[PDB]
Amino acid sequence: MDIILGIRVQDSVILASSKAVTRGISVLKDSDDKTRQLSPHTLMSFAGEAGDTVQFAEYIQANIQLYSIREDYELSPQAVSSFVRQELAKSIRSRRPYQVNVLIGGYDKKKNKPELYQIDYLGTKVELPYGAHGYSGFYTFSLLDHHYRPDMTTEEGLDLLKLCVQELEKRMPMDFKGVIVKIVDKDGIRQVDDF
Amino acid sequence: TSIMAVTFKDGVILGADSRTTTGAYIANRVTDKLTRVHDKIWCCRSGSAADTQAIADIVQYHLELYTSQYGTPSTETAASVFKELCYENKDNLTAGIIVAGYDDKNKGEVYTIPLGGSVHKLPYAIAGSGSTFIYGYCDKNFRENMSKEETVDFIKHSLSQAIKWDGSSGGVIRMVVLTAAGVERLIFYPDEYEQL
Amino acid sequence: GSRRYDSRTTIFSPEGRLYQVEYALESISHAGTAIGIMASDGIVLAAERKVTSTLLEQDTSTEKLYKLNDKIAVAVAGLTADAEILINTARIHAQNYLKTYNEDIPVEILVRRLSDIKQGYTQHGGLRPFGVSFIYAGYDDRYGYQLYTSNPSGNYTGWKAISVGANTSAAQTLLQMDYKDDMKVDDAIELALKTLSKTTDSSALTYDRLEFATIRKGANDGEVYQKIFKPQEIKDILVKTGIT
Amino acid sequence: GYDRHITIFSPEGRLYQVEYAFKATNQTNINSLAVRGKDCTVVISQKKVPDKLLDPTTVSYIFCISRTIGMVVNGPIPDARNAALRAKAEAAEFRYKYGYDMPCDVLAKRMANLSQIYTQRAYMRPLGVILTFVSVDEELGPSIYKTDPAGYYVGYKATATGPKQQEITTNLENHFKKSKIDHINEESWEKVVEFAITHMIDALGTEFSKNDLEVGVATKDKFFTLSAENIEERLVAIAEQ
Amino acid sequence: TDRYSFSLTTFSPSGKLGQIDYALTAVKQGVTSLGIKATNGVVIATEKKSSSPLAMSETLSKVSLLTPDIGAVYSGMGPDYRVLVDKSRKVAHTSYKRIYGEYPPTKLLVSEVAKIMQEATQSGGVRPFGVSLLIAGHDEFNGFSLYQVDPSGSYFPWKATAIGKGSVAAKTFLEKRWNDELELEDAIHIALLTLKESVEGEFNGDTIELAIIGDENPDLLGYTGIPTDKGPRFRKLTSQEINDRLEAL
Amino acid sequence: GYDLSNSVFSPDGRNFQVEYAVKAVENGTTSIGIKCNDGVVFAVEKLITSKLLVPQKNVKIQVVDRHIGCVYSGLIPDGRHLVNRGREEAASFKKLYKTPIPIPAFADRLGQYVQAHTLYNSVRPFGVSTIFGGVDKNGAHLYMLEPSGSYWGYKGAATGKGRQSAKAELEKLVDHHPEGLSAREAVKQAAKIIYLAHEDNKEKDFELEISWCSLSETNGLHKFVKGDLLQEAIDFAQKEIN
Amino acid sequence: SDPSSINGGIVVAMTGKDCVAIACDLRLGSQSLGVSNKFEKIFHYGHVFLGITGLATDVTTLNEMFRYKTNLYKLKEERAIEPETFTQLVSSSLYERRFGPYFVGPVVAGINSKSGKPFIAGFDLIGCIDEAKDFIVSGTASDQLFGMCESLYEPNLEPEDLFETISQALLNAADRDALSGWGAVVYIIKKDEVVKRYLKMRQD
Amino acid sequence: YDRALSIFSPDGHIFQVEYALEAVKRGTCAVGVKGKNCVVLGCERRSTLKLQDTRITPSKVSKIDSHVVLSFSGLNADSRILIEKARVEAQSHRLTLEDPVTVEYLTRYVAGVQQRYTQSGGVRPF
Amino acid sequence: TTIVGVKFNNGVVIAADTRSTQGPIVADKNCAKLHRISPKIWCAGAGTAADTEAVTQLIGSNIELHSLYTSREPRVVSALQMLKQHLFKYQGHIGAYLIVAGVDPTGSHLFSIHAHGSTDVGYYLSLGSGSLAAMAVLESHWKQDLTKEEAIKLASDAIQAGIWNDLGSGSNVDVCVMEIGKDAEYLRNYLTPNVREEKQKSYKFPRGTTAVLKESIVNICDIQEE
Repeated sequence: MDIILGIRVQDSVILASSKAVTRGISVLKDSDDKTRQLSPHTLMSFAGEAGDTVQFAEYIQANIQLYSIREDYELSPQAVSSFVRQELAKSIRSRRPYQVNVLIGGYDKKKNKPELYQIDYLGTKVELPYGAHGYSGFYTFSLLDHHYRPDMTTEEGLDLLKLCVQELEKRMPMDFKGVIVKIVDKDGIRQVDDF
Repeated sequence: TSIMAVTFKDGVILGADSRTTTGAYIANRVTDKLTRVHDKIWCCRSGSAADTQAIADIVQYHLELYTSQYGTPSTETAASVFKELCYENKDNLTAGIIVAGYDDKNKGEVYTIPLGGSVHKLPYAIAGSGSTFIYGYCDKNFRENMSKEETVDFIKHSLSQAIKWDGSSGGVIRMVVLTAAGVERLIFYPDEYEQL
Repeated sequence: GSRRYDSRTTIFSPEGRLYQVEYALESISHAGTAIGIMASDGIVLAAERKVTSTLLEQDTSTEKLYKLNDKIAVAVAGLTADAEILINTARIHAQNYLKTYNEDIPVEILVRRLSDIKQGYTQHGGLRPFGVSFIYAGYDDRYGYQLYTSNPSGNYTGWKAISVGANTSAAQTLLQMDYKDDMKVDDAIELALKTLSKTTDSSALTYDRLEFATIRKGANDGEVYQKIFKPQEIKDILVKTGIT
Repeated sequence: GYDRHITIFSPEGRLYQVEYAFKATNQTNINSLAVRGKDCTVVISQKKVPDKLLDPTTVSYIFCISRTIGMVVNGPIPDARNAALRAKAEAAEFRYKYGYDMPCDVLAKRMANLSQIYTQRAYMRPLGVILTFVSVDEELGPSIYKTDPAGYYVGYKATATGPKQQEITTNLENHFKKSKIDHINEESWEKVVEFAITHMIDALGTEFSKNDLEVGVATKDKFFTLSAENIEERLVAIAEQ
Repeated sequence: TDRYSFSLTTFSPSGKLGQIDYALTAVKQGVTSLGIKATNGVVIATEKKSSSPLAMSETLSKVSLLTPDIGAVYSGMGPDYRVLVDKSRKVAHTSYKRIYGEYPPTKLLVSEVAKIMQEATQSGGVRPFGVSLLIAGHDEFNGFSLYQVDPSGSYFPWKATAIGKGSVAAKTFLEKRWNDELELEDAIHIALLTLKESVEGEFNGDTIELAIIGDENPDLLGYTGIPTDKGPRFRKLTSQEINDRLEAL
Repeated sequence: GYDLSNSVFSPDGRNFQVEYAVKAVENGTTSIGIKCNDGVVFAVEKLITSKLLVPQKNVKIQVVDRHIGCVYSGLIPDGRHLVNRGREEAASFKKLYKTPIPIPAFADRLGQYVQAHTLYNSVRPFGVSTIFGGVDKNGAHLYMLEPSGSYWGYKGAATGKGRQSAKAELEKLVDHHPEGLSAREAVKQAAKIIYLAHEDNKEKDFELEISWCSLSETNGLHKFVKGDLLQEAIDFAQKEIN
Repeated sequence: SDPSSINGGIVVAMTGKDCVAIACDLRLGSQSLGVSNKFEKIFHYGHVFLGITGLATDVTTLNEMFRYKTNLYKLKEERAIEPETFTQLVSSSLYERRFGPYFVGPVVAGINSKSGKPFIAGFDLIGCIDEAKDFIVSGTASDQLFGMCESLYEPNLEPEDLFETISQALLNAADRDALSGWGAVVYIIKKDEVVKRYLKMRQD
Repeated sequence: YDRALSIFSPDGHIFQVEYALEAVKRGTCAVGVKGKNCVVLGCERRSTLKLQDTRITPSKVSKIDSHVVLSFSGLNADSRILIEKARVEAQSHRLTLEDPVTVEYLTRYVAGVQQRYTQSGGVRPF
Repeated sequence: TTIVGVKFNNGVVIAADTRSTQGPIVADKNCAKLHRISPKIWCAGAGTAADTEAVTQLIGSNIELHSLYTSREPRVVSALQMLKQHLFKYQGHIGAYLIVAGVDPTGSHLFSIHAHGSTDVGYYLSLGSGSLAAMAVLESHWKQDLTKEEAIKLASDAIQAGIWNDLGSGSNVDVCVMEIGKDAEYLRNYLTPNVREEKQKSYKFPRGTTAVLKESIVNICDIQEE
């Protein structure tokens, strides 16, 4: 319902997004995405309140794409989060705040090293080894410093990600109906059905 | 505060009190309420200090431009500038203004303007907060078209009664005698009025 | 009234050709020589002033060389007055790119933006375009050193060696014979001075009438140092290359 | 082409459109004479009315722009009115935003700047009037500032305007040469009127009447005009000099 | 309606912007002015003229103060300087005294006024100001500087220059009279002597307008007991003072 | 050249376009304004071009406020635009200063408006002269406003084709009464000099219109002269010219 | 509750003599959760250093804003900005948003490099230019700092001593503050060289 | 500004449209030939000139969309304005309607840019 | 702070203090809050520091332009008017409390302004937090028409009673005496009532008393050389 997760390892970024949607008092969808590819090896996952998420995600998909096809250079994850942060900061002052927290995980080609940014719904980016948003991410943080190393492969961070999700079933008062995992690798962007 | 203006036989005399409070603390006790917006047609401020002073400049601004194109205004005209500005800023600003002037044709005149932007001509007008208290004295002791000596002491006694019952009034009693003859300023110190 | 004194300034000719742009190219030929040479370790920008006098202070002047941003400077050839507007537009645009992406502007983006303004003025408003030609020296990570010329119509073309302003043909022909891709910034400094001595706009070429600037990756850690040489540092290099 | 039809520069560097403005202010054939007294400034001007069916009282050229600052106009009366309206508006505005009435100096400068703007614009025609501003300021004394249609102004000891103004200059020049000071040493403002009338008769050769004269006097802290009755007292007083 | 947006200044087929060339003619019809930069001040000087003997020249200024440390002087049209001096003071405040709290550098101010020129040669309904300005000043980061503002919309720094009808002759005067070290006192004596040949009338200190951007005057500061602030570096010379420098020729 | 627009100008002081525009007014209808003691009496020659016309149902006299007569000659649409403008100005004065606009004040505003169109080439100058006056608090006044933007006080004025005849007899009217004449008597004199100014228009036929604003009769309100009074004026003028 | 105290953190600045030093913590979180120890608060333009406390969005938006302006100065003038004109500039650009005001406290710290003169200044909200030449304190634990700062300090220090004082003031304020205690950086700022020294700090 | 730079002619034309077509004639040659399985746009480059680096020099074929290419003839200053507007439009279609633009849609869009300035005054056509 | 102004015959004195407050927290020991509208028109600021400083700077520009158009010294009343209008269009949102004092060729004046746009006249005006306290001292010992020698002492004594009976005022008394015929004398630190008493210890330590994790040079004192 609000769960987006990030584990940056030493060759990829691992993003997870909720499959559940709840509008109103009921679950409308048990199977969904809350994440949209921006660039070939830049993935932006998004969550927050209803309908800020839908509209401002595609708004950003557009801007980032307009640039990267036109000039045929795929922006650094560094450049991308900065653009998203500029619209996020702008909007708090303006008439409509856009209620959305984004993990922008991308694979830098200009550094051949993954990068994971956390942008809070205010517009402040901060790069991290791993990241979360919401109250659900509060649960998960305390596993992350424990088991993470600065030598983690994709395989290690997928096995770490199993413990964190299983923590979520017990401790969160609500479900999330599993997660879509997408692994933002140097070869492309792949979806796996692991939890 | 207490202000008043009263017509009489040979002109109109405007009367005021130069106490100006903020809260319990009297901010200044020598701030005049008698404002020249035309050289023979003066006006009287009451209510909030800021709001009236600010409007009085606007109204002065358009009677400088009026006198220079159309020649000298009448008392009616000065008041009508005020009226129509306090109507368009009445849910924004508050005023008590007594506008009174000497014209040759019509002698002394007193108009009063509440904060809704109504104008009303009267033989005598009273405003301020002490106006209420001295209301009973004013219509009882006023005479229609009395000499100058009776008008000076009437406004003196009326404003001595205001200051006795309204403690936001005091400082001194000032007066402007607008007459055929010209502008003769008065001030009466506290020891003079206390007795009378 | 208003239509009476207008002559329809910006329109096509029967050839298709824009009167004001054709006229504009004439006025850039009045203005002095400016040459750009792209080495494999930098870009050399070398310009000979269109004014010189013994009473003219030329020792604080930087009337052709202006930095748009930390990695992109221009040399000017045309109207100094007209150029001033585009120079401060460029500074605003480069800083705007830095503000929004937190990344330095590539050379391609900045040149394209200025070009759009020049086209726009003949397209609408009846405005005269800017009668200037710039040579952009710029570094970016992606394409490395990039060299660009812009013309007053509002179009940009890449080069390796190029000259604008006075004596464009003469400078170009000498460059074709001498230019090599194995040239360094050292070699390019010597070539630029020699070319300006054969395309001189009076009967003498001097340090005090020379503006000179490089952008060199010889600064430590792969960083780029823009150096605009003072006329007495030009003088040092004038004796080095044997012009004097 | 259009270097004489609008306000653009010519090869000569001289704006022909602007020159034409000065070639229309002397075609109304009104002369003025303005002198600085020791306590006043007096300006007298022609008021030739050749008709029975024009009311002479309403034919005027002295307009009170402030209560202390008069303005006398030489040149066409449509442009006079527009320049008077604008000047009055500004003088009022100065009181409003600076807390004191506009000086003669600055009121002159303000109309001067607007005149330049009217010759900057190529569709706006400048106001073709020579404006003399007379006052007594308290920081400049008796003062005359004279603005012109281009947007140039300067202060003056005395000044004249009109086609025959060269003759007026001769009289004034002798007066201030002998006195060796920039004003008339006369301490009664009425006698500065009498003097002014005398030099007007000398310069132009014309014998004046009360209905050919119109007199404006700025004394200290007030501006008034003489009525034709009062001007007749002055004309009788020439005989008593 | 209005449809003036077609630039009055436009290219000619022989190159050059025709309208500003026309405007430069007007500068060489105007009065003569000159400026010499000393190593211990700057002097700027111009001639006062009058169209009437009853005009006062003490009510006539052609050297004006923009900021306490930067003065300006023109040659060209009277009206066009009159409007542009006010705009020069105004942009000096909006762009550096409300942003950086102080008077602008001499370099900064010159550039901004050249933009005002530039945009008066851009778009219809506006023809250039037909003046050239010498803007001498002092800033604390580059010392003394002398600039010349062109009706083109460009500027040039100089070591000494002149503008006006007698500019060409005057600059040849300054060429032998300038040196690497100069005194402000001797700079004044050169400037008056040169302007002697460019004045056809009187040569008194009442008709010769002189102003220095010398060094600070703490009697023009207007306050005391702040030692941090320095008084006006500019100081217009009264007529009597100018007469003393005429005897010092 | 210097005649293409109105902000071209010439060394001759002429502005060309404006002078040209007066020619429309000079070929306009005869209209007069008599300054009387108590008021003003306007009268206008109204040409009868056909028998098909409805008599006294077409007016060139429009009231401004309730006390200012205004009657104009030249181009009727253009003059109706100028009067339309001055009905707003009167309303504005009444809104702001709570008084019916004084006649000298009304003249000032109109003069500004007419000035504006001779200062710009993107709008066309006016080519009408209006004659307007009335009774206000400073007395009765009479003004005629030229399309140039010039006005004056007048003891008599006229405009149109028959202005020559009118003005000549207005001189004699001021020589009949140098101490001024009644508004009531001026009805019969307004009739007389329209009839004499119809000898410039004696290839044509006419309807006599008279309107007044006078303190003595209409109490400072502008009204039309009609009925038996109008017919008396006609009979008066008829005997004089016979 | 208030925007400033949600994101907190502290900044101390202290003059030496022919040196200055500014220090901050690297902690920056939302509510009680510390997010990062990978964001420092101190930025620099030419030789002036800026520490900025308070609301995070307006930290990072004013980072870019300050940067933007001092780019315009550097290129225009062809000289660096002076610490005293960086101050007026900081003040002006805070007071443009008078309404919906910024929710920070910029601290200006540098050495005017044309007298060798040490310079510090403070700010809160919309403006207010705080002249000191001792120390400037900022952040939500401005009270912890102000106490520590007055007592330790002695007029005039060498850079070597200045490192001990300014650090010691940050050290005990930061771990008696909930919103500081992850990381710290201390920049010793000479006019011949800048040594940046990461501090070890106990976990809060 | 609204003073005509496009005005009807007594020939039933506008002069500037005729002039515009001669401006394209002087431009470089672009050929388009479509197979049964491809489109091919091959174009003449002016890369004959020496001392030119063609990496950083504009191409004569610019992709507007993932499956929509655009080639041009005439002025090179004018063409870039059309290419930028076309791209912005393409991403708008993805935003509000989803899917990339059709080729036909882009054809109509570029045509509508030319159309606007043909009819309006104060503007010349490209 | 608190602001006293004393109008007398020879000039006007204006006095205010240097203690900066931000809430019950004392932000600064010393920081002057006497501002200059003009060289000869000194004001001082009370209430919020940033709302006084920001508008003396802004009208400070306007009045300078006004001076350069008249080529004469600005009037006092000009400054008041510029402020009145500016405060009024926000509807008393700006919290400027200024006492505007000045000499000019018209003579000495003293006025005050309140945040809302109210302007008062006087021979002694007082404003700010310690208004109440400063006023008390004044009204016993004052007579109309005094010398500057008498007044500077009198002004000063009143700001003291703001220090010892109000906490919003404190530290050194700064004074500007604007005389007729002279430049204005900013006699900063006329009175220092109190300083900080010297402690018995230095808390200077050897190196290593601070714990260090690493160090590394970062320079911007050069833009990198070749």
